[PDB]
Amino acid sequence: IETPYYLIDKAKLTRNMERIAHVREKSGAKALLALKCFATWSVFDLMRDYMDGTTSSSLFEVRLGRERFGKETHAYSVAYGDNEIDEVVSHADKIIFNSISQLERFADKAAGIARGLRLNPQRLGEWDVPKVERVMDRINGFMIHNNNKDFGLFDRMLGEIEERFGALIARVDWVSLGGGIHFTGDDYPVDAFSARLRAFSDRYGVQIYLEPGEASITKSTTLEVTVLDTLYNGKNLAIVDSSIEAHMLDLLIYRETAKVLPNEGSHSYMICGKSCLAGDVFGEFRFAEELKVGDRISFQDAAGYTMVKKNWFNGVKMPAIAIRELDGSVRTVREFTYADYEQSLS
Amino acid sequence: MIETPYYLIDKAKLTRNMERIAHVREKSGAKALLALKCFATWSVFDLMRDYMDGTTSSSLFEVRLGRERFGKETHAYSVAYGDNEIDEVVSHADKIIFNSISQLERFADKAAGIARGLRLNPQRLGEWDVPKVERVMDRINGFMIHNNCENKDFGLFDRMLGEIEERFGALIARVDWVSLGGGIHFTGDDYPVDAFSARLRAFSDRYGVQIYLEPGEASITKSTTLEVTVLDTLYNKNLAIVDSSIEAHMLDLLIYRETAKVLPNEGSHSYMICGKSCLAGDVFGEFRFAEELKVGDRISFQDAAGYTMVKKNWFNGVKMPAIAIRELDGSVRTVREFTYADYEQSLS
Repeated sequence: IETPYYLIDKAKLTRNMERIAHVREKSGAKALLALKCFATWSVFDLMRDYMDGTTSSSLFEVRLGRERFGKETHAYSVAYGDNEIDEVVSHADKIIFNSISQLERFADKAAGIARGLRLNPQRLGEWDVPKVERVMDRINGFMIHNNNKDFGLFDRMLGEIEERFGALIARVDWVSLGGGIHFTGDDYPVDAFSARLRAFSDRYGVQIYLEPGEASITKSTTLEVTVLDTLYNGKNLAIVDSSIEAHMLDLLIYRETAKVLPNEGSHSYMICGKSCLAGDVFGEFRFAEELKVGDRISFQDAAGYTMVKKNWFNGVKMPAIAIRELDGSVRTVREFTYADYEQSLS
Repeated sequence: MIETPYYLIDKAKLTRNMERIAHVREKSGAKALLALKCFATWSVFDLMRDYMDGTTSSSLFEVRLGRERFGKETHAYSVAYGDNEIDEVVSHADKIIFNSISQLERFADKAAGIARGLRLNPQRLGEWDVPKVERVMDRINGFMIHNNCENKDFGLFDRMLGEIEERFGALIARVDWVSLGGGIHFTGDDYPVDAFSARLRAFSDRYGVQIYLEPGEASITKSTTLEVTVLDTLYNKNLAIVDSSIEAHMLDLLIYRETAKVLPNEGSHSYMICGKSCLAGDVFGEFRFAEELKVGDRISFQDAAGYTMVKKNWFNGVKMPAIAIRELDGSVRTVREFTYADYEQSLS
């Protein structure tokens, strides 16, 4: 009810889930939710019916995956600590190491569960075939990541990978290929994409893992804000009860804008957060009627990489997490209060 | 005992800052308020209280935090007040400041019981047009002006204060308090603290106003470190991974694309030190070390108190750093440890 709040629509999430289900059946591949992108666990009950588990990159994520999602739990991390590696292992079905040194340091601890290594086919992952051959005895699979704007690109990226590591991929029995692939987008060639995954899986005799983050949750969630103030300094301005630094940090980090629908009308306003930063700007949009204090605005496609990195910048009110249920009913899962804010600080 | 990462607030170094602040307050008669947007680690407010005059805030939660845990004078500011909040803001604040005439006109009635101020823009933040201001002088009492930024030079501050008199001098004389904001690094070693106090005196004397300073960074400068461990070593440059992330823990470094600080930054092993994140740009900096870095080695990022703790997050689910204090003793007291349940509870 009270702005700001993230709103996840179960129906829109459903549509994506049904699209993942088809890809899984058509492709033979398994789809794991990338928790680094989306970890709002109160909707896992829905998502788990359609996916194969989760993929994580920290202790907290692998634990959340095991306790709230279940099914297959993969564990990755750029680097594990000695202090945490046992608990990571206890939660994971598979563990993937970023490097050989890491592999060598922890493989003994990860006895009992399938172990993997990340390969780099161009930072992260090994590249040196001859070097990797020496540890083949210790691992079961690979994570190979390189993201896909179109499908043509993916196909090429996949080829580039055979040429690099085909010989190695042949001697193992699973591979995960990461995310970046928009195979839940309306006009994506799902059939050809699946065919291609079967070709790779038959050739090498491996189980393919997909790690959709964005594709799991595109166009399912909105950020609902209220207009607090309106003004003219070169352009029509509107300030809303939100801040891109606190609530949509990727906009700021990557100097991107938000989405509003429809983006039509005669009045364009540039939309800003409740703070005084140069950058604090959702973007510039069009509306049919003039903006007034009290008006409601929805930023679209706000589920990925946002709630997972919201913060208390300036002590601005943190947006509640809410769900629209399949029947149209809207319920609040989580309100953040003064207490939350105070406890984050000491 | 304590594991990395953690932010370590050095009690003795923080106090050094606090004493230089007091000295200014004493010499100048100006008052100093901690800017909560920079630093709001309230477990050390008891230490800062006796050297400062209050807090300034830019949100409901900040004004409440300053009133409830800091005490003394609380100032409220916002770019845009919410109607469902204003009344609560007013009840915590001693002074309230509005960004624009319209905000003031809008909220005048609700703020009637306390001193009201208006932000002035010397250069969408503050009013610049004297005539429009003048029409609303029967409703305020004070001005806020915050131009300085990383201002580490007294000469430059001196000129900025000069251009302030020329644009608004006539109006300033007529009110009874002014806040000169923050961004002024008067707690730096070698700053002409007494010249600066004397310049504060003269402005306050000429205009018959009480001066407020809003030091954020200057309260907390060089007081705090972020302690980390190396977890893996790699040869791509030489690379070392630490148990932290600039995105989650020192987000200003990512936002502004700056690098962290190490001591001494010397020796002939040059390392890129990177965070535990997946992200490409999760890099603290290229540093010099005297000896080859090994898994287990401890690294301290310097000057990590400002704009760090207030904006930390759970990106990647990486472990959030504990909050700790180095006491006089030299012992480390753990104030707050973030656990799985904090992470889980932030997501649903």
